[PDB]
Amino acid sequence: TVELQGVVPR
Amino acid sequence: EADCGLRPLFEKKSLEDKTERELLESYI
Amino acid sequence: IVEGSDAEIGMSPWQVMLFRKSPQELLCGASLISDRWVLTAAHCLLYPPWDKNFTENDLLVRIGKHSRTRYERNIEKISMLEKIYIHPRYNWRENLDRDIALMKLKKPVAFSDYIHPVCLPDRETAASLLQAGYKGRVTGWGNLKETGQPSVLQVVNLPIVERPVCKDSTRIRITDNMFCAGYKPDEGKRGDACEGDSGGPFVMKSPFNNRWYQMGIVSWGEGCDRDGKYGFYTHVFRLKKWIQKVIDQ
Ligand code: NA
Repeated sequence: TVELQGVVPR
Repeated sequence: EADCGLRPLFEKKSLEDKTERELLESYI
Repeated sequence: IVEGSDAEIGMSPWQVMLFRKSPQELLCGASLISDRWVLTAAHCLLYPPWDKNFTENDLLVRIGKHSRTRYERNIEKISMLEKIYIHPRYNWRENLDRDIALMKLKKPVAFSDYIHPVCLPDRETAASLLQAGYKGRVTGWGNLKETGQPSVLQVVNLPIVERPVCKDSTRIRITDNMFCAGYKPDEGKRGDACEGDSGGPFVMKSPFNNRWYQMGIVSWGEGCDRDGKYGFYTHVFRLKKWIQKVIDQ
């Protein structure tokens, strides 16, 4: 899950 | 689209928008 | 769009707004590529970590808008969606690879001064213009800051960033189906896309034929406009054979 890398989808 | 990417109020009227020169300048 | 400016009227006539009907909500941006085909980010439609899975009847698009302050009578237009096509190999789980969808419009929009399709890049525009330091333009009605939203469509111009700089800025396993853009912390400007801007176009004006080409789709980032971080964009030219295959079927 991309939030595990500090990322939010835009 | 044969006419794609050409804006009726800018390119099609030979008018520039306020920040497009900034784009065309970076193409060096 | 953080550190952008107000767009001029007719400046981005390819701009499309993706709305949820009920409750009425502006979800994302998008772009018009013909009279009946719209491009957006796939996570606007499908992102299971947030339980997001919109179908065609949940949604509409608005086209030709400048400002959200009022209804732009005789200018803005609206369509229902006939069909949604999300990339078969969209990878929401790992890295948002192939964050792209196509939307077929129920009724084709009439072009006007305010409504006009953008070009998809050819081999020359992709090879020539997709280079570090060359600027593109990002548009949207998303958040004005990381930590509210504009009435007038926002515009920011951002340079493409060299892939090793993009790679070392993030812990995401980035692929060739994405690129990054934005000013570096030692550079003399800033700006980024932000929340709500996904699906919006990263466009470039070709110096060769004076046409605007859509090179990217707003996709992801680590916050918005952080020093040393960059906005990532779906690489339109890499996925162009998919786009054509969908449209041609
Ligand atoms: Na940044």
